[PDB]
Amino acid sequence: NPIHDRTSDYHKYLKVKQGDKRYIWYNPDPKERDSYECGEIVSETSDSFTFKTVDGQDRQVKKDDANQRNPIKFDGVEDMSELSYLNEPAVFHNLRVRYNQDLIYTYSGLFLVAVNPFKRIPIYTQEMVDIFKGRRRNEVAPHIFAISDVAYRSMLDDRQNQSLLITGESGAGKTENTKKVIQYLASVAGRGVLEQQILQANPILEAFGNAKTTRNNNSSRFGKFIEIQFNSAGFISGASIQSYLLEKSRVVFQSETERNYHIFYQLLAGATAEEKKALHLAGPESFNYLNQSGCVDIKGVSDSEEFKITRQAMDIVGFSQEEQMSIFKIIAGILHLGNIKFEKGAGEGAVLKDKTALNAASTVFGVNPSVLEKALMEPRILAGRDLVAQHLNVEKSSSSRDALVKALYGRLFLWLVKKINNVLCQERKAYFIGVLDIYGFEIFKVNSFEQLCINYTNEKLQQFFNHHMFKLEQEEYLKEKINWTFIDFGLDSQATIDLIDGRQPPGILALLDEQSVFPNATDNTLITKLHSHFSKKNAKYEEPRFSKTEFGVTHYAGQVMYEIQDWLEKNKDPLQQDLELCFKDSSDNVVTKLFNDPNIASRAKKGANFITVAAQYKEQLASLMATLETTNPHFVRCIIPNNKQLPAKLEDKVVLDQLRCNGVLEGIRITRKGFPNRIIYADQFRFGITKIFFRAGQLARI
Ligand SMILES: Nc1ncnc2c1ncn2[C@@H]1O[C@H](COP(=O)(O)OP(=O)(O)O)[C@@H](O)[C@H]1O
Ligand code: BEF
Ligand SMILES: [Mg+2]
Repeated sequence: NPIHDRTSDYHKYLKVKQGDKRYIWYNPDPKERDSYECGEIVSETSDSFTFKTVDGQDRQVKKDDANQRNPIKFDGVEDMSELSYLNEPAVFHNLRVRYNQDLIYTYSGLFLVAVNPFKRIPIYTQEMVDIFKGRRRNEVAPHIFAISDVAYRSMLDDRQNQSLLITGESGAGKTENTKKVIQYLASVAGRGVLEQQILQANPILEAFGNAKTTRNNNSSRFGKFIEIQFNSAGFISGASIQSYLLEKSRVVFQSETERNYHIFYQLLAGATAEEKKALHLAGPESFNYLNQSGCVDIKGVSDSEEFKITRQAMDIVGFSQEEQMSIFKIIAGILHLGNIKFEKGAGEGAVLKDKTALNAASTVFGVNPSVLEKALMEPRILAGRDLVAQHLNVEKSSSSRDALVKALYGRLFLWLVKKINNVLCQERKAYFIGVLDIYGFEIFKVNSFEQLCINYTNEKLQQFFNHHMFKLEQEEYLKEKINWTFIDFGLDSQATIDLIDGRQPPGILALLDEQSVFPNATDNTLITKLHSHFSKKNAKYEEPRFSKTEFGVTHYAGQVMYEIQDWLEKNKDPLQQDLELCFKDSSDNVVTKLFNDPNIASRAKKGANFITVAAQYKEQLASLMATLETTNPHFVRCIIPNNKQLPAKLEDKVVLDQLRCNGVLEGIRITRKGFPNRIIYADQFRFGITKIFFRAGQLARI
């Protein structure tokens, strides 16, 4: 048995190795508050300590300001709830002592904390999977597999659906830990053909949905909620996937050093000679949508080998050979569309001198090139009562072409997800475990509409955590008749949530919708309206001193400033009707579905027109939260060690910044209020029915 055998790989890679006066943490330099050393207390007054620094000098500190150091026997503890002192340096210290020993997982009350190693650690083999089967949390070391098993056993024992919510910043480890949860469940609860199809769905969605960014070589540019479905006996019976917030803008623009979606590079590197001539392909350097960032490859990645893996995955899930060729025709067609060069004609209207790129796109898509040309440059628009062809200039022709491209890619992604769900999903499941892998709360140099949607999502998810914690504590105090009072910290989030999504008074999204669905609005009328409603009037909003295009929201994790440019266009997401008509006539069996199937081609109906993008997202998030409220949740907080993608480099400011805003420091302290330590009679106070409660510090003195 590996857990009692001290020679096992389990002991080597997952445990602190087992063999056969007063101190504080202080800053040598007060201008670097996250850099600490150890000092020894040598005397005291009623309100201060005097201690010796590392170089042997005397310094004084107030007793209320002092960060006391825990007894050294606690350095490396598996759950930080055991520590006497929970100040900032003490919590960071325990996480660092563990990281120094390649121990990346640590508990902190309800949280599993996971620090990215940026190297391979051999703790995810089938042999490691087998160790965690049926073990309680306090019976085995911290691990993503441990919380997965606890969720599975709770499903079987309590007959209740479960969820695992995995969060953190870009590059922190959300997607890798999600993959390990699915791996674990497929093993412990699997047979099989179905199980392989669930696992093989992942490379398909990562090829079309992930890309290299400055923060992560395999960054997710969408969110996902994966439901693993089980029969009443506890075996896997199906799965379903929901997708959120795909970054369609990446198809047409990438910042310096980043890439487009992986699939474009996979097709160009991996296609055969026959496929290349049939699709009119060349290298990535010959396509505008791939030749502007200065990066066409990723270190350690072979795009041709990845193309094989993508095609094998498509075969296993069950896409036909004709379906696969049509998918690649759409990817090729998008590249050709990006090479169309609009130029100024005799007047202000655009012309197309060379027809090569237009004809190549038209051939692969199966559309009429003369019809497509007129739809791009001379679309018929309703002006008053007249339907009239309007000759667009170079800027507007190019923007319309970009709109076509983004619509083709977004609709293709939806179709891929729907086809996967057709294979995997069941009408009759008994129970489920859901895993959420979505963008974390983050602040960038520019935050726009998509980032507001992300940070709004995380505001609701943090409220959900705080309300859960409140209910657990309330249950235990009222089950012991201990008549002590405390507040639900979930209530503290409601002001920010209402500022964003409220109806009356109207919030930010409601005002955006009002400006979008009637005429005469601009980005200036929009920002002006937001300030009119909220500046010096809502305590969670700020109008800037100088900027005319930005506004501030006070979130749980701090203030974020957002910009307004293009929000009206983003909320409507327009595409010319003559372009819709052109592609509705396609001879291709997949393209025809992207334009003729209303479940893919259109958002939902609202009034005499359609719902906006913001209203669609509010509804999508509300549906997700309703599902989560029916489950028993589990929480994983992923932490990135530095901003250089390097191992063995745990940077004090990078990590402490995350701990101050990811809820770890605030949460572990909240459970010290009142009476944290409880123990049955057999094993400063208020008497209960079966246990002895005790305020902070009392049990440690005993
Ligand atoms: N537990 C881990 N072991 C080894 N490498 C990891 C681990 N977790 C994260 N990675 C490394 O970090 C990268 C980014 O992780 P990822 O899960 O894609 O981040 P997120 O989904 O939070 O943006 C991975 O591609 C991998 O190189
Ligand atoms: F880049 Be990760 F997927 F947030
Ligand atoms: Mg990810």
